[PDB]
Amino acid sequence: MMSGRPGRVPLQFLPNEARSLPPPKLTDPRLVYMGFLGYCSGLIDNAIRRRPVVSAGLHRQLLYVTSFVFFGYYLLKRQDYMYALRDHDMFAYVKSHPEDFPEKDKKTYGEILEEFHPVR
Amino acid sequence: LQYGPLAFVLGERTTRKLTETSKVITVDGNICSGKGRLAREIAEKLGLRHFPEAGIHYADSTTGDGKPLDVQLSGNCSLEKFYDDPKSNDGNSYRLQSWLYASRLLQYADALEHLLSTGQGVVLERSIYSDFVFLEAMYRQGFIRKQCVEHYNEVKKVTACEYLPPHVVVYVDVPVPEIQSRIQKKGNPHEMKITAAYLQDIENAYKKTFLPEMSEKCEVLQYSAREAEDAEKVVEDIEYLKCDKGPWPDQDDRTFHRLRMLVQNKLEVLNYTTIPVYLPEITIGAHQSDRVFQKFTELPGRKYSPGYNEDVGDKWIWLK
Amino acid sequence: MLKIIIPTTMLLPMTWMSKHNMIWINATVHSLLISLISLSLLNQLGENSLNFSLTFFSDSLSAPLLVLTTWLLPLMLMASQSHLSKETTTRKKLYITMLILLQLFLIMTFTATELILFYILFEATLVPTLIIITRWGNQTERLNAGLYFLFYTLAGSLPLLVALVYIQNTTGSLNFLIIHYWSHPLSNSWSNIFMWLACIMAFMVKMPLYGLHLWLPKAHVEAPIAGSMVLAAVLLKLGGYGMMRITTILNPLTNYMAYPFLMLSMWGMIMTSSICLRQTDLKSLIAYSSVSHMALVIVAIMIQTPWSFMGATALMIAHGLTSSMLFCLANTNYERVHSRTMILARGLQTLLPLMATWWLMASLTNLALPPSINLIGELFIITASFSWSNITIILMGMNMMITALYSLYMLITTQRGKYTHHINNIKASFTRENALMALHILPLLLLTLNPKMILGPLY
Amino acid sequence: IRLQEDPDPEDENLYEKNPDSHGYDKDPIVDLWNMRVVFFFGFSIVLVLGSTFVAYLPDYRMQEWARREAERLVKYREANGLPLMESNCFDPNKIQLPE
Amino acid sequence: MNVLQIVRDHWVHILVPVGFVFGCYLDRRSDEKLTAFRNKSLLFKRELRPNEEVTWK
Amino acid sequence: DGPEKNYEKTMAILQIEAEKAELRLKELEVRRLMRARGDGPWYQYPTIDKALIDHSPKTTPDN
Amino acid sequence: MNPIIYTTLIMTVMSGTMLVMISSHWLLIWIGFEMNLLAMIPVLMKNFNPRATEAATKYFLTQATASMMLMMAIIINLLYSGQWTITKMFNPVAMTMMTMALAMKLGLSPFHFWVPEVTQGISLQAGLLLLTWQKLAPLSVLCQISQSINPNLMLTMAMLSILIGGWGGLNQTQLRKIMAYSSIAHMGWMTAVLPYNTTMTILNLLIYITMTLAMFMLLIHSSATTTLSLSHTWNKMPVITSLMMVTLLSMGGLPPLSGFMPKWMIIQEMTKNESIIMPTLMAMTALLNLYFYMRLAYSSSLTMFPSTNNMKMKWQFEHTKQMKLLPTMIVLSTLVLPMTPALSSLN
Amino acid sequence: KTLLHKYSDIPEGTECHRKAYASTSIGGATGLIVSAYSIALKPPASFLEGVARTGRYTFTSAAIGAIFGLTSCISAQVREKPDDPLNYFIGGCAGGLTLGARTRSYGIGAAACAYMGLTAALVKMGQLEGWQVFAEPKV
Amino acid sequence: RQWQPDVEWAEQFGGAVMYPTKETAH
Ligand SMILES: CCCCCCCCCCCCCCCCCC(=O)OC[C@H](COP(=O)(O)OCCN)OC(=O)CCCCCCCCCCCCCCCCC
Ligand SMILES: CCCCCCCCCCCCCCCCCC(=O)OC[C@H](COP(=O)(O)OCCN)OC(=O)CCCCCCCCCCCCCCCCC
Ligand SMILES: CCCCCCCCCCCCCCCCCC(=O)O[C@@H](COC(=O)CCCCCCCCCCCCCCC)COP(=O)(O)OC[C@H](O)CO
Ligand SMILES: Nc1nc2c(ncn2[C@@H]2O[C@H](COP(=O)(O)OP(=O)(O)OP(=O)(O)O)[C@@H](O)[C@H]2O)c(=O)[nH]1
Repeated sequence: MMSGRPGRVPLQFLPNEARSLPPPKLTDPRLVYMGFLGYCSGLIDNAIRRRPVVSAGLHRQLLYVTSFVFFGYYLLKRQDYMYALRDHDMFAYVKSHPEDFPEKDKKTYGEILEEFHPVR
Repeated sequence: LQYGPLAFVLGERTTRKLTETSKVITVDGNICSGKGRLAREIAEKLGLRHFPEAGIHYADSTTGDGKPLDVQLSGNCSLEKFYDDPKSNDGNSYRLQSWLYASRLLQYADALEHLLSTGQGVVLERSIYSDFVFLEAMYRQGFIRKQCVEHYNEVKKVTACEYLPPHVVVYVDVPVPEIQSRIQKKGNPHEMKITAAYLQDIENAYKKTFLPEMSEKCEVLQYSAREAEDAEKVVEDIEYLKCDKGPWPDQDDRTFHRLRMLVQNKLEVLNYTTIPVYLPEITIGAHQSDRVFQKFTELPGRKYSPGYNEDVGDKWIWLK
Repeated sequence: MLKIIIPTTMLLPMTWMSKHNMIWINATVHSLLISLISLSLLNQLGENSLNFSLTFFSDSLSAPLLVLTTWLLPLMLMASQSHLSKETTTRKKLYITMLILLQLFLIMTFTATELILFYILFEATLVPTLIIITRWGNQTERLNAGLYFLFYTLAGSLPLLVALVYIQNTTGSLNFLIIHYWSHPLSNSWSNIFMWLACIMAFMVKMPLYGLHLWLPKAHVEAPIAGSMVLAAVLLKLGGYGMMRITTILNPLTNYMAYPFLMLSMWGMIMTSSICLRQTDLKSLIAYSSVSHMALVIVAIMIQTPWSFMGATALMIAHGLTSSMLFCLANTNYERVHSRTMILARGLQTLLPLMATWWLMASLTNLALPPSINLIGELFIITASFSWSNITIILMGMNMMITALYSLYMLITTQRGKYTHHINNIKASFTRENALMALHILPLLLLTLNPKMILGPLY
Repeated sequence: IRLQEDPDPEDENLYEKNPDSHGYDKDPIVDLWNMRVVFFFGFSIVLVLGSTFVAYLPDYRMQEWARREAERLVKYREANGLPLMESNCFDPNKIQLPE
Repeated sequence: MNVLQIVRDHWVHILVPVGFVFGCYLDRRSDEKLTAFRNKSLLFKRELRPNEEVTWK
Repeated sequence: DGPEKNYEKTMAILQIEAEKAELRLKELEVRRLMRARGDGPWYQYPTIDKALIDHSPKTTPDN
Repeated sequence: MNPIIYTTLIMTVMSGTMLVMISSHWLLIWIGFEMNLLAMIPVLMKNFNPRATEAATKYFLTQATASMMLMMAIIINLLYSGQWTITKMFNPVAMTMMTMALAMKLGLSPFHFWVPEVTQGISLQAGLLLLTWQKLAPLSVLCQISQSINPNLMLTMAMLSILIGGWGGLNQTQLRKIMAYSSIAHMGWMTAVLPYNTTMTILNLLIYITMTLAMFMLLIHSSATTTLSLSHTWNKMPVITSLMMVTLLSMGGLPPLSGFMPKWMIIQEMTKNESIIMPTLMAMTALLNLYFYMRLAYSSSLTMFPSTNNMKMKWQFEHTKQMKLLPTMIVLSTLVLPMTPALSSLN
Repeated sequence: KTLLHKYSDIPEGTECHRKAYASTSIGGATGLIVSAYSIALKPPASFLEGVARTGRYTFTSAAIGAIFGLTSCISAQVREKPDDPLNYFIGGCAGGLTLGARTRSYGIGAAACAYMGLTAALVKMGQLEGWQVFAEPKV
Repeated sequence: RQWQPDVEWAEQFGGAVMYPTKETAH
């Protein structure tokens, strides 16, 4: 579609002007779910290797939560950027094209003739 | 580290360690032929690693303490039971042979693994290439059903094809009456009752099939009882070959690295042994298998991976 | 809202990290506690639904089903700790995990504010039930039964997915409040019929009506006790909840398109109840009875009348609780006899005196004997249907007539009569089974005093 | 013998070991405790006070407030003599019906 | 009183309660974002109390 | 709590849903509109830059 | 094959696909395709069994034919426009020509006939590479030239992909053949949305990729290639068969599992594009994938197939593989639906 | 799709002979395509039965195409209801009966009547309402 | 105990194809 917009420098995961957005807060519900994913990999990691699941290599699953959270964090800022970008130039277009977006008339329900179907 | 691909890349080869004392010599013969005895002097007189005959609990010996686990937990078969009723309906005869074939197949890998990682030759009793002689003999008197045979060599070609045949094999030639004399002296009541046919049936399956067929992929030298006890003479003979025949003296480090990949993976070496063809003697139902496996799991040490069993005293589990 | 969801999911680590033998105890402690908290949710305001956030809301219809599901949760644990005692701890924990994960999805589904959100866990409920039916089911045909149950609903649910996303791209959001306020008269264009068909058939499959009901007998019979109740006491009601929410944008198309379903349902209940009259399997007989009662709801919802909606919810709770009890009845005598044939174990009242009483009041509730909520549900539907058309009472009443025969047929065949001589393993009934039975029947009579609680949003 | 399997285990009677068995599990002491849990947090906590909770729930559906507005409305309505409740709901005077 | 063990086998009893305690917290946190029309609907909008500042929390 | 909390909170819920609903309908229309006309920021399919043109005099006058 | 030689062969294979995705010149696009082919054959021939030789020969013939066919699409486009740049091409016949050319590489239409057979002949690890990495390069070209595609031509390819791909799966025993048939079915799902919006073609790509690793190197972990062989794995490691079944339903697309996210998003796009009949058939045929999916789940873990007394050895020993990236592969491939709005990152 | 255009250009329930010719051409072309495939994937060991195989497939497909052509057109002609989808429905089942006759099995024919007897209604439903199966990229 | 698959069920899924025929018989 955000495939050829003017200014898109290629292979740039997080363009600089995206920094003008509120960064995701450190305990974001999406983010903690991403952290939950890192943990959930940890338990089953000991399962395949036949280790005492929850109490097995506290370092191994600790890294998983940290790794998922950090990669989750940037993935969120990029996600917030695209949605913000999608909405931004959306609004710039609709001002640029008033003719294609007429303001529909203001009529209350009193004058609208909506036919009524009884249930009988 | 192991022979993982990083090790081979960084310089770990196989042809460097192996030397003239790197053979897979097998001591083989008839029942109670003193082959286990003859294997020992060859081991001590050549500085050559010995492997005792693979029993039912040989796999048990490799793992854990090596204490022979319960027959229910390891084997579902007893050789002494096979003596009592060789044609028993529970399929003890074939279950014995199939388990025995697996144990010596594991033994063959352990011999190759040690030799390929140390360069020292290996001597073992009744290599897996000679295991069929019992099954053929056990099939002669109908100790097993006809359907056991094709399953056995089905496992053979899907496994034993990769494992190459030994450098030189030694045979202890013993006539049937001589065994019919010795097994009286042993005294264990289960080994009085082997029929002369069974001692005969292993004998001809040796002479007409075992020795000649595989003589073209390794030198075969026969020894009788008098020649068997002459440890000095036989050891001199084993040194007096150039080992022409056999797939050993032509490969390079490429195959040895690949060979040590399969052999080191103790699951892979016998992965094909649990072949999914179903027959009454070897197939165990879900309820029995699940109960036994749960019984196996609740045992100490086997609850988790090795080095991960807190019951035996594996400290630092939260760090390992 | 979250005061019920988090405690439910937080219960999952508890079962997984509990002691070896306390799993049944600790799970039962807080499953009852969750129902208590859910019981606080049962309060409803005048007309505005009790709205919590964009993600979750509840109305006078969702709350009675919510408390029913949480109230159910202890009962499977109570009813399951007899055929799973001789199982490894991990499988028991895995089993318990399935129910509470299932029970979590039901809470999420009923409280969902967006139709798509309603839709996602509408299908998600099947994954735990499929595991329960197949793995821990005690039979052979459970494999085919699981396939039948899974594929039938999927064959109906996927067209709903295309339908729901079409509403999204045409009318913006699918939030239940916004879809209700911005409802528009659905036209009679030949596409709108297929629009109507897709939005309805999904709930039709998991609300067994005549023809699309063959998964129920094999699913109910083959599933274990816990799987049978959950699939018969809450799962069938998932279709019911779907309609009350989704026919907001199906009028006046529902006025004309209702006929083929009404005809299949009203005739189907007579046929299905007739099957009950000559069933050889006790569980199958209870299963087919669920078809008849649910088919009665089908007419109720599709009529789209205030009285019909009120009785729809009334029968909705009553049938689920009663069918759960009857499945407990069939389960309680099954392992004693280790078979499902009804005539195998006759004269159980002489040997077990209390089970005669429990099975007796179970029959009366399924009889729609007044003033049990089943009667309020059925009687309300009769009047609503009668106003719709005068003839339907002939079909409507005849169902009650047939319902009397087969409901008592199990009572006479099993409870009364001569005890069969050869059986000698029938032991005195465990107090757990007796307690579980009273756990079911007693709240039903307690609900008799306050029908307004379970009448629904139309009240 | 087809497969090496186990015979179907005999259904153990919980009563024959401990005649005071409660059918909840095998071990007696927890069984007696399971009694306490199911009945306490079942009948006692949930059924008794739960019933009182729902019975004494505050005004639901505004069933009584609607009444209290009714009599003050009707008493006003017949006080003036005008019809008791209009057949029309949205006053037609402000309705701007098309043509 | 075996306390080293009674907690080990009965620490599961606290998770669900704090879950409910936790559950109210998000319940009483998410509503804050939903403030918007606080004392703004003309049906309920009315003069503030002299000391109280927020009609419904 | 009081019905005021539920009343005002539900009004906020409605306000959020109404704004979201109208934006999605605008999304479908704008995406259709600027896909066809193309005088919009996205959907600008790649072209070839004029920078990669040799403007220096060639070996032949007619160029 | 020497590990250093094996590493280089894989190194060029990934670079060839990397070269395709980064080339703005049609000639270079071909270069990446051919040198990817040039090093794909030896990997399939690593085992060196007569089945592998048959598998490699079949794979080379079809891929070489597609690549040579791809030239006229380049040459014809050259002929009528004189543009080597990879953009919207300017000839319906050239557009039509390459569409078959790239399709044969992906194997969606009857072109798909090589896909199952080649996988059966060669080892599990090689099949994993073929079914996952060797699908990025042909898809990459279609993403760039999506604006020029005839909608009817490509949609027909997608339907028959999931139709036959789903349909033949019911009659497969060897797990490798099921995976290829599932791969063909998943091939159509992404390509169906490809003309409409490329973003979720990529979204379907990563997600479908995640299962295919999670499936294969679980199967590699099991060291099983036959349904009966997979059935026996419950005795050795029941936990693996449990995670086997979770991905099996996720690959089916049942909510709330990850595999439902692609299909759901795909249905949403074509519904926006007024195409509502088209998604409905693909959803209806999606259950066809679920059937043999369920059959393996029935055989693997949900039921308990009989085992063999020789399985007792496997209990004593342990696995030596390190199954890299396995723990995060399943988790990322089973529960990621709540993080669905992250698909905008692909845009 | 000029060959397909022949059927659409002729008004429903008018010039039945042209509609039958247009319909049977569609069936013959479709039968030819599938027959050529069947020859390809399944080797016709001898050529004489190879042409026999494509003879059978084309004859069946043309028969279904033709019979649907008449039944759909005459029903609209007889009942003077061209827009009615049932016109195709009976025609759809009519083709199903012919397939059953060609395969000589009542079950196959009965199932054929149900299945593309229905789809005959659907395709006409699409023509009337404006359903598009291969929608052009719109958004 | 609950029913579990046996050699009948195993051989049902064993072979070249679960849906065999004369052509696939060989
Ligand atoms: C979305 C719907 C659901 C989808 C998933 C459904 C999954 C099940 C579906 C059915 C699967 C088939 C039938 C059952 C197969 C069982 C497979 C198996 O291997 O079972 C036996 C095995 C034995 O267990 P074992 O390996 O010895 O490990 C024990 C724990 N150490 O058992 C195991 O190996 C299982 C081990 C499980 C270990 C769980 C550990 C949980 C830890 C939780 C920690 C919580 C922390 C909370 C913290 C709160 C405060 C922050
Ligand atoms: C309004 C305009 C149109 C008006 C005319 C009506 C439509 C066209 C005519 C009807 C077309 C559909 C009916 C079926 C035609 C093909 C029949 C056929 O191939 O029969 C042979 C065979 C079935 O027999 P078999 O299973 O081989 O058993 C005998 C073995 N010795 O076949 C097979 O074995 C393979 C399975 C059947 C062939 C594949 C499917 C063919 C139909 C696909 C859809 C065609 C749609 C045509 C109309 C729209 C497009 C123009
Ligand atoms: C197992 C078979 C199915 C079981 C029963 C399920 C219910 C039966 C009906 C199934 C309908 C599925 C498709 C419905 C999707 C939503 C429909 C919708 O919202 O209405 C549209 C209805 O439009 C359709 O064409 C919808 C599909 C109609 C039926 C054709 C496909 C469905 C039947 C075949 C597929 C399913 C059968 C199984 C195949 C194996 C409105 O669009 P429109 O056509 O009005 O668009 C504007 C303008 O008029 C032109 O576009
Ligand atoms: N089926 C089978 N039986 C074996 C195998 N190896 C040994 N046996 C049996 O093991 C028993 C005793 O081993 P033998 O080697 O015959 O006798 P021994 O007393 O151990 O003495 P040695 O022959 O010197 O080892 C006999 O019943 C053999 O048949 C084998 O590979 N397969």
